[PDB]
Amino acid sequence: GRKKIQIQRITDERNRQVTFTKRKFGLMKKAYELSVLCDCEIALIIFNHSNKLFQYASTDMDKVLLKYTEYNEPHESRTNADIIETLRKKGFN
Amino acid sequence: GRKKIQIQRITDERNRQVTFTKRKFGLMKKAYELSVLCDCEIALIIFNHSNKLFQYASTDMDKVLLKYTEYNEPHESRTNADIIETLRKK
DNA sequence: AACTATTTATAAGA
DNA sequence: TCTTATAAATAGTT
Repeated sequence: GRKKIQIQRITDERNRQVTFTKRKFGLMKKAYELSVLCDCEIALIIFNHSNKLFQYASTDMDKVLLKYTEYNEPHESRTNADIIETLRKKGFN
Repeated sequence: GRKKIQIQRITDERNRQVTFTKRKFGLMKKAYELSVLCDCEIALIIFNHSNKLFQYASTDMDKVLLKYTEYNEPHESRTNADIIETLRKK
């Protein structure tokens, strides 16, 4: 963008809202591209800072959530901590 | 990337898994960033081509899913077809 | 398992 | 909303 920003909470409410709208779309777009390219079924659930709900599902949210409940095998599970750990360990590329 | 690619299913089993691994991480990194910048809680559930599960949540998947089931109000709900439509305008 | 040039995303502007 | 300069992700090659 016009300037480099640090990843930390945006304190200006107006800025936070504009950024949320733009970046939410960008995330759904990336989910869309991954689902099509790699034949993935994806659900994304977002609650904003006011706990308003925003959702996306490649095809069918109920289908994915149900598959999730039925899953009975160990699987990759990531949190923000894990992402940050990947970034600490990973090269600059 | 070195070249623009069409958004269509990759049939190269190998290219598919390579692309899957990198873009999965890219999506989760963008989720992380949105969660911090805008003070949001985010969950991602992915079943790959083999129906294997991969999940992310900013803090706690259990919490997000519980709150989702409780949610009563109308809210935005998008699918692939909606995104494709938005992209027609560009 | 890495690098790099390019496409794509987006921060600040309009 | 958009546009547009600039940052970030990633396709292809290694």
